[PDB]
Amino acid sequence: MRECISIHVGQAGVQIGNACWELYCLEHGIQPDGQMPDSFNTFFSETGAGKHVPRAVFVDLEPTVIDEVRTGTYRQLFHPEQLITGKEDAANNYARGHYTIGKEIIDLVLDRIRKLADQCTGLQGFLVFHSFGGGTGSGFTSLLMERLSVDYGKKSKLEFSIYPAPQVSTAVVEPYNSILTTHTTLEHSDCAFMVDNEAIYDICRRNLDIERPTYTNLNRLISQIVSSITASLRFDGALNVDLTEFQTNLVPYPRIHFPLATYAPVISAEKAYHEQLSVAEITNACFEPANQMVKCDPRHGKYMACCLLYRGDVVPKDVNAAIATIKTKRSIQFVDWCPTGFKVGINYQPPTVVPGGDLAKVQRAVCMLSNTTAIAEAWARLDHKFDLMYAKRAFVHWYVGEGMEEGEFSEAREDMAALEKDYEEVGV
Amino acid sequence: MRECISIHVGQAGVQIGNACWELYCLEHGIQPDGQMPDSFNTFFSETGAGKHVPRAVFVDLEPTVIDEVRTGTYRQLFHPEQLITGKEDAANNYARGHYTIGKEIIDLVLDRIRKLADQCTGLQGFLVFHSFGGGTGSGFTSLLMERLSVDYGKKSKLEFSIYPAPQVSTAVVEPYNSILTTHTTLEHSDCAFMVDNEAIYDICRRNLDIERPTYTNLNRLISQIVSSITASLRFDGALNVDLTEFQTNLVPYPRIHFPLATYAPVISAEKAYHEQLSVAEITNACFEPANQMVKCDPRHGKYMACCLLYRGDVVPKDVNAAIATIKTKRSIQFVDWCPTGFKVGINYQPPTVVPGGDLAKVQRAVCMLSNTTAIAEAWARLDHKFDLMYAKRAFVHWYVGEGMEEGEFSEAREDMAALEKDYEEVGV
Amino acid sequence: MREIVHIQAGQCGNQIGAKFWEVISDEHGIDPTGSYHGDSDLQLERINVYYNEAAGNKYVPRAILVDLEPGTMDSVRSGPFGQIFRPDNFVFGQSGAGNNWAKGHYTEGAELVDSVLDVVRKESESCDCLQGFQLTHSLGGGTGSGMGTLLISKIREEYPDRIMNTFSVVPSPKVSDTVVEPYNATLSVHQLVENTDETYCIDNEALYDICFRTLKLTTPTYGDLNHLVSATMSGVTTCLRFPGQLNADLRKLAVNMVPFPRLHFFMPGFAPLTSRGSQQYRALTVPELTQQMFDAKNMMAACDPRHGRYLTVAAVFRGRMSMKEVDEQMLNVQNKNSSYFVEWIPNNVKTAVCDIPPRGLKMSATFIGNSTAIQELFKRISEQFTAMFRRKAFLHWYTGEGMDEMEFTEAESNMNDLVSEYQQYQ
Amino acid sequence: MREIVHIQAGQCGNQIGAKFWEVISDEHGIDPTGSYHGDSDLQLERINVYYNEAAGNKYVPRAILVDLEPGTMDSVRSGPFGQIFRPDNFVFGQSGAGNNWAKGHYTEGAELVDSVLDVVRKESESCDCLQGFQLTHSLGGGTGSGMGTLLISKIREEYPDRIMNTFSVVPSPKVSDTVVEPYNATLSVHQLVENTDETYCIDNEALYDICFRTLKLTTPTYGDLNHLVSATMSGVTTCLRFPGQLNADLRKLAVNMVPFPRLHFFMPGFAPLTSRGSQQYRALTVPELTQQMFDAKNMMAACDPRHGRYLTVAAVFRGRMSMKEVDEQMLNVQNKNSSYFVEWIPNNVKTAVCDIPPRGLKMSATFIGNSTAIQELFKRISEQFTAMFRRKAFLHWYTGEGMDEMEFTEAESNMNDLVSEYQQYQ
Ligand SMILES: Nc1nc2c(ncn2[C@@H]2O[C@H](COP(=O)(O)OP(=O)(O)OP(=O)(O)O)[C@@H](O)[C@H]2O)c(=O)[nH]1
Ligand SMILES: Nc1nc2c(ncn2[C@@H]2O[C@H](COP(=O)(O)OP(=O)(O)OP(=O)(O)O)[C@@H](O)[C@H]2O)c(=O)[nH]1
Ligand SMILES: Nc1nc2c(ncn2[C@@H]2O[C@H](COP(=O)(O)OP(=O)(O)O)[C@@H](O)[C@H]2O)c(=O)[nH]1
Ligand SMILES: Nc1nc2c(ncn2[C@@H]2O[C@H](COP(=O)(O)OP(=O)(O)O)[C@@H](O)[C@H]2O)c(=O)[nH]1
Ligand SMILES: [Mg+2]
Ligand SMILES: [Mg+2]
Repeated sequence: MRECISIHVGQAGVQIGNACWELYCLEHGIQPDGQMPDSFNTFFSETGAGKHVPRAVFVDLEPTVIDEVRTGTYRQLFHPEQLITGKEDAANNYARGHYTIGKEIIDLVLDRIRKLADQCTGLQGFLVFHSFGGGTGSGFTSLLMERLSVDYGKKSKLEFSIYPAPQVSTAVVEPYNSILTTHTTLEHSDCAFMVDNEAIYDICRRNLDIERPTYTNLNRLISQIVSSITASLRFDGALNVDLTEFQTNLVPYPRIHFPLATYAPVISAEKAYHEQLSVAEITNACFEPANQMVKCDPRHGKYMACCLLYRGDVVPKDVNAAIATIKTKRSIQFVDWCPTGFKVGINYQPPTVVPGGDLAKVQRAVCMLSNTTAIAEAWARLDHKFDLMYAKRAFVHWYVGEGMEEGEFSEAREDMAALEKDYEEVGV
Repeated sequence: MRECISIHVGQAGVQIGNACWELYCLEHGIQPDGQMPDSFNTFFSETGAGKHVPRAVFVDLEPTVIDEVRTGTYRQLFHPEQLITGKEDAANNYARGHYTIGKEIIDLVLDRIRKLADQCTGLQGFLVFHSFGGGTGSGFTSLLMERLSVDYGKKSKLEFSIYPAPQVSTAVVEPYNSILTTHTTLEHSDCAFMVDNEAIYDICRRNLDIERPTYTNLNRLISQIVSSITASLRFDGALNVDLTEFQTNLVPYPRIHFPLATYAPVISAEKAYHEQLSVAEITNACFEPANQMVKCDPRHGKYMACCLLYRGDVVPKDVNAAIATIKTKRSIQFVDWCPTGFKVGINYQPPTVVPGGDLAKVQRAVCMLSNTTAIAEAWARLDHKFDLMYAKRAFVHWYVGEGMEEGEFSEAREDMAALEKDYEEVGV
Repeated sequence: MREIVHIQAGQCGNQIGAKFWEVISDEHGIDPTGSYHGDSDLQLERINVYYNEAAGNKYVPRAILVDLEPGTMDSVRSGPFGQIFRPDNFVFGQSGAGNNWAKGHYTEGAELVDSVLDVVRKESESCDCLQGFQLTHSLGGGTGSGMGTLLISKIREEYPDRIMNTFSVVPSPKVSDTVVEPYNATLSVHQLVENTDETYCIDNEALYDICFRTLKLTTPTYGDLNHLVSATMSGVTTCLRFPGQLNADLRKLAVNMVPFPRLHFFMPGFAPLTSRGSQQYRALTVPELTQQMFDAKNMMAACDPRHGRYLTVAAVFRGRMSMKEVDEQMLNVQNKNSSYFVEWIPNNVKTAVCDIPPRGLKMSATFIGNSTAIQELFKRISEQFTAMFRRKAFLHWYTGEGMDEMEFTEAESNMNDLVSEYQQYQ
Repeated sequence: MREIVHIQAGQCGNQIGAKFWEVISDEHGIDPTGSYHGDSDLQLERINVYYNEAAGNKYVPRAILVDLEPGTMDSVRSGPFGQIFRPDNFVFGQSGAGNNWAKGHYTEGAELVDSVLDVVRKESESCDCLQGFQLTHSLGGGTGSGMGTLLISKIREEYPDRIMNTFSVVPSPKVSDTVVEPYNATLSVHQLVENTDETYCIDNEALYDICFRTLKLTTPTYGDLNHLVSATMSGVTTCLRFPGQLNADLRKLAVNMVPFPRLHFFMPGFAPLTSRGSQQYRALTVPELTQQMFDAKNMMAACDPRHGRYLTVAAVFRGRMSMKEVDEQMLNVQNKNSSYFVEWIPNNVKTAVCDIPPRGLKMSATFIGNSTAIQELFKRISEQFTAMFRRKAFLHWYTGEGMDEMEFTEAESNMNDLVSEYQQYQ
């Protein structure tokens, strides 16, 4: 009836998608072959007899990562034409992604998206998974975003983004890419849910007792959050919230569209047994900074909108009580222009857990989407990083080679300065 | 009751006929010996007891290609006297086909045709299969066409033509031949269905995932279209369209008689499983340029008449809906003098598939016959090609040797210029 | 005592016709062999209106089947009820008309028409007192349109004092099934305005809508569409075939509903129509029926009756009913929707009641509306035709068959005149 | 003789509505299939007030279900009693409103509203004498609030002389379930003050409190909360559906309780309410009921009635009771708590008694208070709205849907005016 299209861009996007789709399959009892021996229809189309196909598009500019999907366990799950690969990667270069390499494959991907949309009766919108730092995740994604807005426009667009960490980082040009994609995507995205790999690592180590978390673990964790977000569409609940809701409830001004995700409880079977995981207790967990999925200081910021999505054996009254308690707590401060800061979703289905996963089976969970002036701090460091490198024109030539102009960088800088100013001003 | 005579001229014609007849046999359960252990009677005559003979004539000016038919799997299927061969070929020379070599065998073939017609109670007309580029396919065919008109006249004549591609081509003199046959056949043909080998190759590669398509594959693909066209005569359907219909519904002015064929869906067993091949989806496929069987740009032209022949598990309402949707789509434009641009046929029999073929078994198919001002572009390039070569009188002497006069070339040029002018003027 | 002669022309005509015949057989308790296996004596009392008794207690439709192609005939003969028809009443050509009115009317049809006329004459001469003729066909093809039209005229010449009825499936607004549809339709209309006493305007689009929205039919078939038409036809002749409290036959209806000779194009409707699921959640009362009747969603012509005014409405009710209720409700509707009824014909509604309901139901209704909104349909065709003629498109296909341009112009003129007339009364 | 038309808008509206319907069915002895399996003839005598008889001794709610999303509808249809509803009375969109009043009222809702209006019109026209309309919805969302409000206005235009009743679940003081709640509520209120005859102010917070403190419910469910609301609704219409000693219907209550047109926001209450344990340790007498009624802990609005004054109170009693006792007790309470009753309306209490008690109980009571303390609620919303507007927060979500700032200002003005009016009388 009402359907959701998932787009997975670049390595990070693709890998996250792999997790998410697996989780979905597990949850709806769909086998890796597409067979199952009816709300799942929002995510899976049905073909002929006893086969189900994800409403998904996977894109990468190199073949290697998607080649694993097409040779792996879930090779039969996806339709070949929805797994799109080029030949040469974007090489951590926004320009290659947005112009030189991306312009060769974008039309094809758009056609696929259009075809997907033709099979929808009540398209809710798009979920796009991508990194900010990679050349395809940035450059290609911005290109795709802009295109989507023209073709569709009014339909809601949601981004899941691996935000770069303060200390830990892989790429050298990552700041440049992050700024540039932010500039170009800002006017085209309705809401973007950031997460941070550092934070997820720490949580894994501290809360799950995992010595050595791998990217797979992180992906799995991400998948849970995604499931929480989309459970309101994929199941029936007491009080529920669709994809069109979030943008209205979490974005007070058009440019300030960066809410952050937090999941609770994330605990092993060791510490699960020795704990009464009540609604109040889980809720409280979410408002303490060590459990949050972006490295950043909320204690140094103020909350503007908070959305709480509960799942499983949960009753309204206790949730309400918990919210009241949170409100009472002086150390959790909300901006003065927002007396009503909570949006609450409650769904009946407990979180399903992947066999051989790190997480224990729980009666209840919560996914909080929170919008905070603390994001300004994060932006600032990134800006500073950008500024240093540009002061020496370090790496700038590469970008120019691929058709980008120096003036674009300046523009991007300016826009980020504006954004940070806006963030500051909302606070006061 | 109502019968159809097939004529297969030259190599290309003969090979296409081989495919088509095989397909027919498969569809009606006729063995390669003519036996079957009653609508098929429109295509097969019945002799004595438990034998069926195609209402077909095969003609070539050299023995080699037909010698394969007379020694092959279906040697017993055809009556020896309906497989007609000369000794020397037309050597890619229209003049040899039309005059020098053709005038030796034409009378014989006409007699055979007359004999075939004597066994018909309600002759609908003729289907002629031939290339534009070969000396026999051109020169002989034009001769035969003219003759047919005199002997019969009022009966409908339909051509299936391998139109030469823009880039890819085999013969060097191909443009000369194409122009000349067009000139001479124009006033004698009621409707001619063009196809292009380049386009079929691309479709095979792109849609069927075939690395290396052979002529056989192309022939098989062509056969399907032919079956679609004639299924209305060979089976009983919901809403059906005979051979006499097309000429009325697709030809708005006598000279503008070149509609183009498109088939859908053409897909392997890989991509068949992971797709709900609905009526709307197949119909939509037909109006996108990459799936069409002539290399040419409809987006740069306008549609004048469109005929859609559906086959298999298809219901009127959905077809109607699809047509409405197509009409709504701004990128598919029809000329302003034609508010009703659709002719629709619906037949109950799903497409039958040849064992060991490239195509998957489908519940539904569609064959579109579309008439478009985009054919003008195709004509133009050909004209240009002709013009260059004639500027130097390149190859002209050969034609002269076989009795052709230079003035004939001029006349042909003039007629093509007229045709292109007409095409342009219809558009405005 | 009174007799009806049935004619079926072309593909559409034959296919609807077969369904109609089946329906009639069911109603009168006659099986596919021609033998009566009914129960009620009312079923047989007026069986002679549609059936000739061919001895050995067997009944045969007074039906003539005509086509320029034999395929349709073959399909019919092989169908369920194909065996009830008289073999000599199938009159088929060999050529076909190729969706060309000219061929149907002047060429192929001309060759075959004499035979059909002869058959018709024979049929008439056996029957004691012919009320008249009902022809089923399309206007958009070549056979039903060109040959059917020709047949009408010839019939009229012989039998100028008998009633001439047509059930014509007309070109829809949204989607066209032929390219030359406007030409074929227009020419047919030209002949129809002058030579028929009434024409029931059936539109496939409307039928589809009904199937989808009212009948809740995921995948309607052409057969299903035809069924509705058949039902309507049955409703229209019910007073000739069964008793009643107030009876109206074809002539009575015509006189009530046609105030000026040219204005005889009806929008038919049928009620009730419910899904399998929604059968439980409504009561079978007259009010519901009335509501269904007076509703744009239930009209079998692709025209909104609220875009014009009703000149006359004939309502034909079947089942055991209170006449008072009917009278009240017809009054009430008129009072309510005064603006949709022409003000200079007081009491715009004619009512008839037949005691015998159709099988499986307790109560049914058939609606015939003569609405000035039908002009819209005519206008749309007319515009299209004019456009086509502006570029002389496809004209050589018709002129090649001996037709002259002048005829086309004449047809156009008539069409325009009709719409003007409709407008004037509106 | 008299008829009520029920409308349900949005998630909350639908969910309460279903419960209400279930309750009604139980009361009248109708099962989930639509068939009557009751015993007392009193149960069926006035069944037509809420149910249409759809033949085959089956009954169907005069209920219209509206939402911009189909999920809720699906949930309802699949529920226990989902099958009693008329399938054609479910009117759903595909998009949703995303907790945006603008979408509900001007955009998505606008597209869908016509259909719902048509359905309503049809319902009205079948019913002989409509008393009026009851709408269940929230003010805090987009559908129930924006589309529901739109529906009200449209209904009023058609039927200006019929009674317009709403059961509105309003934003609580402690915790908000949406961020834009104050906007949605405010706009809804603006329309409600001008277009409804009465509004029952239900607060979820109050319900929760009741469940916890009075019902002793460790884990209340939204269903349980809804049940209370349903019961209240049932209590409110009891005199239309059963006999009594002194009878008051919707109009009588309205005239008694609304002294000035704008002051029609009631605090409803229901009595008795006891735990499983505390059932034994109290006697079922009128005094106890009275006590329960006149108590802040038993009010379904999050407002302390002792912080204002009662303009009017309507008490509706069910069961076999001594009228004298009732009269005495109502007098006595007034005497006792003179300070909480406005001094310029002598005899502030209206009493009605219905002989038929609800099932499982011997005796019940429903309270409707028109208290000037409701102003507090309005004030709290108003302040919030003003604050939000000061920073233009979230405004682009509404202006993007075509709304202008001026409308917001107007709404604010109305809100303030209402509170001023309330204060004046206090
Ligand atoms: N959470 C998570 N992050 C990832 C994963 N893979 C890569 N990343 C992060 O993504 C960023 C690197 O971007 P990639 O996605 O590898 O690059 P890409 O999108 O393929 O872009 P190019 O290869 O430059 O075309 C770094 O911040 C990585 O830490 C993954 O599986 N999970
Ligand atoms: N589709 C298809 N095209 C063919 C086939 N054989 C030849 N052609 C095309 O036909 C054209 C060459 O003409 P032919 O039919 O071989 O020549 P011909 O008709 O025998 O004439 P002559 O040999 O000159 O007497 C070229 O455009 C070929 O690509 C075939 O089996 N299938
Ligand atoms: N209602 C109905 N319409 C049909 C049927 N078959 C064809 N038509 C319509 O008839 C028109 C085509 O004309 P047709 O009668 O086939 O051509 P003809 O044989 O030359 O008269 C189109 O408008 C079709 O939609 C049918 O079985 N039922
Ligand atoms: N009493 C009650 N309130 C509800 C229920 N469901 C949602 N609500 C309330 O309705 C408000 C949310 O509005 P909702 O009706 O879901 O949004 P809409 O669908 O856009 O109108 C919140 O104040 C919820 O507390 C329910 O089942 N019962
Ligand atoms: Mg990569
Ligand atoms: Mg050759």
